[PDB]
Amino acid sequence: GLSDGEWQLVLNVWGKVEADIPGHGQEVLIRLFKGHPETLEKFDRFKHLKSEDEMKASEDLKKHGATVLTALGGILKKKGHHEAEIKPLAQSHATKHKIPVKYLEFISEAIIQVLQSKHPGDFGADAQGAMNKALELFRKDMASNYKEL
Ligand code: HEM
Repeated sequence: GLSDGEWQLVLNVWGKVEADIPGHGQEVLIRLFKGHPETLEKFDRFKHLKSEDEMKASEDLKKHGATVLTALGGILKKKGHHEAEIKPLAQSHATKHKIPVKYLEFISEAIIQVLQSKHPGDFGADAQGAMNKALELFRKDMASNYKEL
């Protein structure tokens, strides 16, 4: 897992994200949808958004971006003991939204990229290493919960 020092790096960086959740969330979704168009197909909600420029202008996309990062923040703040937060998310994402684990890898990469872009000093090698481990743990535990369902 992660050391307390590593968790501390993660949560300090996350505090910077919390300053502008909608801005960060919108950019994560844009990178996801543009980088991997197959992911946009899982969202009937955003079916009319056909370009990066349209995505950037959509208040609704920004709103959902905020929802995603708020939920992720809740999980991160529980450090290594996050089963209660992961369970319902695994349930909805497996059974209703039908989200493969690969797509969780894609959104993890998008998150890292956005953090690099918005926080070039603060999000250095050590912070990036720790955040990568934290997102890997999230993915592994989502995947494990998928199997229990
Ligand atoms: C960081 C990882 C993610 C988090 C924290 C997250 C969080 C959430 C939350 C809290 C909701 C609303 C409640 C629910 O239905 O579960 C939601 C809905 C949804 N999620 Fe995710 N999600 C993540 C990744 C993904 C990915 C990668 C996809 C698809 C590629 C996806 C597809 C969807 C869809 C289609 C909905 C319903 C949206 C709507 O029609 O309003 N999720 N997600």
